[PDB]
Amino acid sequence: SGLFITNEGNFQYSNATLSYYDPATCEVENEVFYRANGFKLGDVAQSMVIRDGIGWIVVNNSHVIFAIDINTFKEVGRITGFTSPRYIHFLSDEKAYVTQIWDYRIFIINPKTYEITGYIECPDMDMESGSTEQMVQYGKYVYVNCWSYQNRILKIDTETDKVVDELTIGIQPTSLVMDKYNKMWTITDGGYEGSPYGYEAPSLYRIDAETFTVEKQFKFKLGDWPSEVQLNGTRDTLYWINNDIWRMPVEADRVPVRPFLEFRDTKYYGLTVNPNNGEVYVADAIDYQQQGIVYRYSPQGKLIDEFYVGIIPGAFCWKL
Ligand SMILES: [C-]#N
Ligand code: NA
Ligand code: NA
Ligand code: NA
Ligand code: NA
Ligand code: NA
Repeated sequence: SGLFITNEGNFQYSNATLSYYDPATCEVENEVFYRANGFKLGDVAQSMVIRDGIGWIVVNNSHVIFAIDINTFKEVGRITGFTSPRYIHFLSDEKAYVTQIWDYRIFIINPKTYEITGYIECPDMDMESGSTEQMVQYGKYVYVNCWSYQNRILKIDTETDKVVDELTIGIQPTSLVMDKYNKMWTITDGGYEGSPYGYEAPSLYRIDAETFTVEKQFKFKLGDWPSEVQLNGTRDTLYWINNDIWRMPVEADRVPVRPFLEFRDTKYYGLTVNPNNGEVYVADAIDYQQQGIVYRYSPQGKLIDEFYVGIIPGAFCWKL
């Protein structure tokens, strides 16, 4: 297999980069999109998905998704015109959703023709403070967290491409996963000091997908800035960032007393679990200025390897 690491770079500086790591050789190649194509991705490489041999790289502040050949890293296509794209979720070969910040609409695209083919309007949301983020599928429904200056999960009917329900929670749910019991997990960041929207103790929520109801809420400390719920491949061990890297069984009624990886006065910023072998990768932004590092741990928190990537490594994509 292989591991892609997206590096956000510094917002408004256009130093986003792509890295590729071979776990069998413990070798990283940096700046791989430039190496293959002789131009740069742009500003804030946010997320990446692979479908049918094609890697889709969301470049948040370059209004673009690139489609790359996952072996040569060559650009094979692109889609432009996104307000500020976040995440891409495929419904079929000919339909995906692309979420957005600073927009009240989710973009619908045809990945086969490289086209925007529609919009989903979100209720009670404007361009000024709009935000849609990560997506999980539940039968014909997609659930989407509304992050920046928002406090909702939305439920979208993917047949009609319409928002059919919403749930209000604590401010700024950051991420979204679905465990093996069809329970969604989200973790809020709690906003920031000086925010026009608010600042509070963040929470981790377990939400039933069937009924769209909160089953558990674990409240953290004011000043915490949690993020990045992730699951293992079996979808029964939840991971997240809150200073440390934390994990717990998705069946837990209590939060852990010991983290998977202790805070070290750095900036743990991205997180993935190998879906096949359980190995945990942690992307550390360090101070958000210098070259970041990824840490590869065994399922027991033994460091297998670590390697320098680009600036502000934020997201991972497995090539299996
Ligand atoms: C600001 N994340
Ligand atoms: Na950048
Ligand atoms: Na933007
Ligand atoms: Na709004
Ligand atoms: Na967003
Ligand atoms: Na906070």
